[PDB]
Amino acid sequence: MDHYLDIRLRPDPEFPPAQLMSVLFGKLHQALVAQGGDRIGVSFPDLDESRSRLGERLRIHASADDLRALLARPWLEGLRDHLQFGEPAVVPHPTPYRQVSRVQAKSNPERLRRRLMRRHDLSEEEARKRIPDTVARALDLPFVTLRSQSTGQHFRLFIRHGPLQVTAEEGGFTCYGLSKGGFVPWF
Amino acid sequence: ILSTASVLAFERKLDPSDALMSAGAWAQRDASQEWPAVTVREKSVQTVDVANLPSDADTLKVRFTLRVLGGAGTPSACNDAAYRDKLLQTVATYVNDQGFAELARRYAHNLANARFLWRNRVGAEAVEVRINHIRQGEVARAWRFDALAIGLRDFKADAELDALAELIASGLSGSGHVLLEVVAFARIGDGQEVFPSQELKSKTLYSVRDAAAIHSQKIGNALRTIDTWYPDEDGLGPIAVEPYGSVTSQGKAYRQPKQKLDFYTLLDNWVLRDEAPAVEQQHYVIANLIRGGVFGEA
Amino acid sequence: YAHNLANARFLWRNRVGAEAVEVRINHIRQGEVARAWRFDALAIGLRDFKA
Repeated sequence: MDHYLDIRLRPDPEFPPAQLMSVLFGKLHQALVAQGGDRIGVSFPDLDESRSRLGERLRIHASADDLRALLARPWLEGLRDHLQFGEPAVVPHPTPYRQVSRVQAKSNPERLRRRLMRRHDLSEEEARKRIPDTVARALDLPFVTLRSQSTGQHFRLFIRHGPLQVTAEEGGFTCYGLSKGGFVPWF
Repeated sequence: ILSTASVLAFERKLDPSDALMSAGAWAQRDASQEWPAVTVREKSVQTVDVANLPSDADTLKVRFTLRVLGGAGTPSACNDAAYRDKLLQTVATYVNDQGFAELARRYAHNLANARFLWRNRVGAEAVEVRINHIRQGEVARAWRFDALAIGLRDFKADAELDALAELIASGLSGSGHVLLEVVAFARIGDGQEVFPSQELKSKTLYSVRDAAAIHSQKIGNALRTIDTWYPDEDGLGPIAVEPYGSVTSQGKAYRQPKQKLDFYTLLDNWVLRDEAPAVEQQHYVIANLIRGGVFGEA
Repeated sequence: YAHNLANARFLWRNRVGAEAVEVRINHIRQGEVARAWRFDALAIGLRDFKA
């Protein structure tokens, strides 16, 4: 947790930087499943909240032993074109801590209608009148578009930074690097 | 006065074919004969076209045929005969200084790594490219390369990389026919979704005959991505050789006309004021000559 | 006029970088070929009108 590694997106004359990090964020998700462990954190140093811009720099926080196996995994092959990596250096001592959360949205009224068919056996018109089409949730927050091996449906995963606190909380991390109760340094 | 001709069309050398795709498995690529091709199917999400590999497949099967014709200094449609003549000896002195040595080597780098798999190389952990030289109907000499060793930013040197140098430069000089069949194999994943060329149901994916394929001009742009003499700031990599250095990914066009490094002024300066540009700067000029254009005075 | 039939100049840009071009010229009298002419276009240049 004390060590951090900085990743910045080398600009591409063929892809926008938004498409490059979606590959990067999907590849780091597969790192946590195969390697294991719930102590790998992520942060966005250049997160501009004015227009929900993710920026061009990605920061990963983990321990020294976990980061050594992170770079030793051959997932860096095929991604050295678009990125360069620094060194697993330590975080500064006066760094306030903030949390991250994966906030999903109920954007599809039809999907929730298909959910309640197998639980209450309601009709198509019954679900339409009970749940209208205005229940869709629009989030003005940064997000990533990915694809999974288990489910081929493309999903938009919103990434949100929480309030900046004065201390960190001991907690685990999700497979995407998001926090289920943990905190990451901010600098 | 030797002014620029009104029409200055140049033929397109380095002809690429329509790069079809097919699905297969790794460690079976030696039998590259009869894999079934990925077919574009219709799915509802608004309805858009989607291309997916079958369950028992994780690599691509991009095939296309490349031709090196030569005579890039000869314009097909030139308004002025005297201005046509000056471009003929101007590129003739360029051949005498170097026999297309650097251009063919950087053309070899494009043909070595599978950069022409735009989306299918970024998410691939293992890419292999098979190159065959077909003469008279038989493979005169074959190649087996790897896109991982040859990076897309740095231009390294290899003995087998130099093997394509004398083959391409001989064709570009105009000493004989060069026919190369390029076969690619990139491990994008089991059933991973692929982005082929998209046609214009909001979005339509391209196909030729019950098989997904890539446009000829789509393969060509990656093969022209050798321009590194542009004013590279922010760590940008090689760009496609275009007039006025335009790249639409960033939305900004490098090699601005206000300075003396675009294709139009450098070619004009070479043949009108008759002072040669730099060796590094003139490498970009003939690179636009080989690809052709609709150049000329308006 | 025979040379322009001999080399495939009517393949305007379909022969500019062709490895080998062969032209077959037949003669029809009563719906059946009488004399068949076979040439090779690469040997017959577009600038020399030989015999």
